[PDB]
Amino acid sequence: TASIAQARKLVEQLKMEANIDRIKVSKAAADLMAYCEAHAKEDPLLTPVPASENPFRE
Amino acid sequence: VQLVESGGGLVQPGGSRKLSCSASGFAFSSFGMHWVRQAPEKGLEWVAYISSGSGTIYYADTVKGRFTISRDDPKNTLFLQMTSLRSEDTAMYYCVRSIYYYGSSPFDFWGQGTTLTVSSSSDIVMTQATSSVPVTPGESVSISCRSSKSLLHSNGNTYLYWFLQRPGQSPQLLIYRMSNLASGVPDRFSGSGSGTAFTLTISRLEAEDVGVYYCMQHLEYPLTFGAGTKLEL
Amino acid sequence: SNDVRASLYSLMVLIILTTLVGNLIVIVSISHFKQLHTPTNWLIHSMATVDFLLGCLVMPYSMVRSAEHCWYFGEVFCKIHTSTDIMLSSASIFHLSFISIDRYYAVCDPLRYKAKMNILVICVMIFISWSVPAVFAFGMIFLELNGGCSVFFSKISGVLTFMTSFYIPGSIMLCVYYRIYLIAKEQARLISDANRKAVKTLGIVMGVFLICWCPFFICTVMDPFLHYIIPPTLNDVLIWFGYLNSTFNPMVYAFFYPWFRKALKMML
Amino acid sequence: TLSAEDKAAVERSKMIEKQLQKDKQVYRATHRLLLLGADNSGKSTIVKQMRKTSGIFETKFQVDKVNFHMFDVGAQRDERRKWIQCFNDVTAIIFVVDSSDYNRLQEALNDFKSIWNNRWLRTISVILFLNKQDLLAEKVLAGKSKIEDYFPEFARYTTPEDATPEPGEDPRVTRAKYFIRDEFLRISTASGDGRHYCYPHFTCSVDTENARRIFNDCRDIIQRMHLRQYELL
Amino acid sequence: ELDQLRQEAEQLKNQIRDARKACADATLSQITNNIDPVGRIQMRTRRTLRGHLAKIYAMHWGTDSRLLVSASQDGKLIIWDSYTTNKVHAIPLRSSWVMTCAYAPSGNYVACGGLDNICSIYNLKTREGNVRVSRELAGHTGYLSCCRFLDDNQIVTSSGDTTCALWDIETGQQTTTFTGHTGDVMSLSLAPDTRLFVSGACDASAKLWDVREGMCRQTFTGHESDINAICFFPNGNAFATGSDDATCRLFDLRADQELMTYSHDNIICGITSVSFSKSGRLLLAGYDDFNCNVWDALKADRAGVLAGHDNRVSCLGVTDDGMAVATGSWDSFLKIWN
Ligand SMILES: NC[C@H]1O[C@@H]([C@]23C[C@H]4C[C@H](C[C@H](C4)C2)C3)Cc2c1ccc(O)c2O
Repeated sequence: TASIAQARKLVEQLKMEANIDRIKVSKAAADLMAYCEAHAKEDPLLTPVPASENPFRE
Repeated sequence: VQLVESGGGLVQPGGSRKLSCSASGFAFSSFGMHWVRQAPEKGLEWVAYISSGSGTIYYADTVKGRFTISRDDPKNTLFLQMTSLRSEDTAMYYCVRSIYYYGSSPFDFWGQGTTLTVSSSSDIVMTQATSSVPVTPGESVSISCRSSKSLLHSNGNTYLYWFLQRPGQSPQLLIYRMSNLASGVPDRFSGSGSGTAFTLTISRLEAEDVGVYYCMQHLEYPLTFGAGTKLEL
Repeated sequence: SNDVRASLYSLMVLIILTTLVGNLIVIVSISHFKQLHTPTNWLIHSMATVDFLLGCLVMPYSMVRSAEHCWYFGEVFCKIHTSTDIMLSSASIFHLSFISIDRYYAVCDPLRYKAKMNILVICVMIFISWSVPAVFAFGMIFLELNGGCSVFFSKISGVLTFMTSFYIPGSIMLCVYYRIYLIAKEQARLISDANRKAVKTLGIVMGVFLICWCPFFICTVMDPFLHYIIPPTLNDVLIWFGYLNSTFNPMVYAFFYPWFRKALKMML
Repeated sequence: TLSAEDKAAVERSKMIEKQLQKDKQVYRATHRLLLLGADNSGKSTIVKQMRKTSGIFETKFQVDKVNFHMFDVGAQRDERRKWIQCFNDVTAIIFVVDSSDYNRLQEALNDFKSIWNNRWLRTISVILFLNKQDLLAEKVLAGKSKIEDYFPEFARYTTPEDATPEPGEDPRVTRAKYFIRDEFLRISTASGDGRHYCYPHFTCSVDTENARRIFNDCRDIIQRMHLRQYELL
Repeated sequence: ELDQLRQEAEQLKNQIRDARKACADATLSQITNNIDPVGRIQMRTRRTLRGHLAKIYAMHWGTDSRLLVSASQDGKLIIWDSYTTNKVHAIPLRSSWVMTCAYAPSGNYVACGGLDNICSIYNLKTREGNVRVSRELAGHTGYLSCCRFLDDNQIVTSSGDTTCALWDIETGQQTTTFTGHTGDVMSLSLAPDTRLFVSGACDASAKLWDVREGMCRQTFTGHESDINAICFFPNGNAFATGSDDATCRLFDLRADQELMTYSHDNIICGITSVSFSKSGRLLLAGYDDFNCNVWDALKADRAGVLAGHDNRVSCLGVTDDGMAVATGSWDSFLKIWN
């Protein structure tokens, strides 16, 4: 039966997706903000650098 | 990709002749083409240039109105109408393909070359320090090029070209802008220059490095060549 | 009559200022907005440029002639002033006629419109509108083929000016908009059966032109045909009616249509 | 841009812009027309009439020196929600309906309702083609399948006074044809806003003058669009 | 068997959601109240790129950070020179319904696809001077909705067949198949390490796929409408997605969470193209409502209004060096912004 085969495939997919390592939301939030702040120096869009180094002058 | 030239032969002085270069294997309607010439005992020299759509056309100082360049896109050929052939106008002319978009490699492939025998400032005077040096294979080889003007532009590109034609065959392209290496040439070549003096290095030398090395500027537009350093084994 | 002089000066200042500001708004709107770069919008922009130049050049100094019957400047400048006046007025009329032709091709040959009415044909239209009036005025007042300043109109000159400045960009516009009215009425009736704005739109567009430019031209071509009898005051009123058409033309051709109004609102 | 390399790059860009202007002249003179329908509706025989897993069956036909493009979507799934906004600036959408089935007629009616009321497909008129009128006539005269078996409203239906039949034809066939047309007309007029219009037509596979009908409908559509743009309608 | 299978799958998704809630303790917004917001950024139209006949449906940036290719349904892939505004190439297509384009990381190739059902890869560096069709990859039943290069010899596509395909340019056939999406996938984005990619379908659920093993690694849900845009966070363990519900939101791979939703009351049209800045602090998102908003990725506030397009914004992307962002809209004009 095609329907039972599709149901088995879905069950296997959910089983494979469920049994994986999780982390607390706080740790992910902290490392995302750490990445944002650490690389903010080399982000020309966050702090607009002077046009002396922007190749899109005028 | 074959650039077959037709014509040549003994021409009386002061005569007029049409030198042709037939292009096959590539659609050069987007290519600007150069008529670089080889004097029998001197180095390369550039005389004229026709654009892809012939919108911009420039000539050299020695030949402004005495030469005339034409291209036939349906016929896929170059026509070079030369007039008033003096004793200086003896050269194995080369038709040169050069596409001119960003990241392109102008002067990459060159025509076979047809000999031409006849009977009897703003120009960048850039000179190569040496002209002949025998170097053993394997170890590094240094070739020095110097220019009379700074070749670095405001856009960050410092135009420079190296050819190293093997004896008795058409010049190839080694390095363009001394920072980018052509597809055909092996990666062993490299270049480096501040903007006035430039050097080319070779990691390993073989029988293919025999020949004379050439040096081109492109910032201004006289297309003056270098003297040429001949590498003999 | 100092109060009359002041009132006329105030009215003429109002007219000059409003034509200048309206035409400047139209010019900047097309020359800036990337959505209003259509060829018909190029015709609109060239028309607005013509009326803006008219208001900048000939209206302020034809103002002093009105209510004073005097030309404070010399005849040497008077020749160029008349030349520029005739040039810019005929250019505006030609631009109206060419806009009518464009709309004719738009709603009479709708499929072959974006091809036939391309930017090249519109550029030719603008060049004609700027050149034919230019050569006409220059050859008619500078080469002497014809208040402080008034051109002597002749029997041939008046009819020539009627034919090549008003009647052709007249009759052409009238026939075009009659065809447009017939087609729009047919389409509106068909839609209503399958279930008026067109009559009002075309009425405004044709009526402004035919009430401003027409009486001036009729008077100035009747003047040479019959005796040169007319109050000098009427000619000033009629040329100011022409200037008032130059005033209303940006309103009729750009401020009436909702797309341009919404573009202007988005500008602010 | 002062450098010769940059000048030649700008010239190449200008040549590309000239080619783009040619393409703009070609594309601006061509009217884009979507074609929609269903299985056994008759889209295939129609598109072959004017003349793997491919998605767009492009067709080009010329009527009175005007080029029209048929965009038929094939080998694709249902739920035409996410690719339907690509045809946002098409001149019109020709919707093909098989009027003989009487069982897929409800599905075709629902598809027309979805297309007409699509938020992206506003400002775009629908040209409706009812096909296989010979088969519909044969089925209705044979009496094999009554209309009341699928559509109960046929009993309380009267042929409109402005319904001209073909010169020789049973008037029951005409009544059925005009009822089927009026279903789509009711869907179109339920909420049309007077900005896009439906053009129902009766035609068959062998009817060769379907390009002329498309031409006339597109002429009316563009004429009305310009009249609305000029505030004349 | 169906009756028990559906209930057990529903219980499995319930326990997955319970674990999700258990791992959720403190939200990113309240963590990021302490840090100073970027405030207001004044980004202006540094360049305008003209030449597309019809509206632009896709764009991509090169690793060289200079060239960018834009696709329009008038049959042109225009490869520009961003700083000089010049046109490097104008590739004419064999089917003018392109919605996808992917400039190769090496710059040699450019992809395209759409309603044509075929992903066309074009080579740019050839002995002859022209951009010829390098390959024509066929095998998608549905329209190609996104395509992204891995290297010169591999490409991952997401089509209207509710499926993604890992292709191989040399052989020309599919290498891996990614299935499991109910609705048709409309956009995929690749991780910087190029090992996993996130694809967003119209089933209001994105999926993280592993390229090599070829199975659905991680399903993310939480959207109410069709997901139109996807971008992957520069860190390598998060990604933003944008749907038709005028709300974009950030998900984390390791956390398996729906982080803050960058939603605002005045905006009602959905997101069409989304991208991050180099540092990930900024999140640009084009909208169907003529706007390309910029959100602080950690504050969920509209950090600046970046209008300037006269039609629907359908394209976006931040240059690999972060210098500028290119926005392609339906006005047939690209716009480079800094
Ligand atoms: N109001 C524009 C209008 O100036 C008139 C003028 C020409 C002279 C100066 C001044 C008063 C008199 C004499 C009438 C204006 C002539 C003319 C105009 C417009 C189009 C024409 O084809 C034309 O001959």
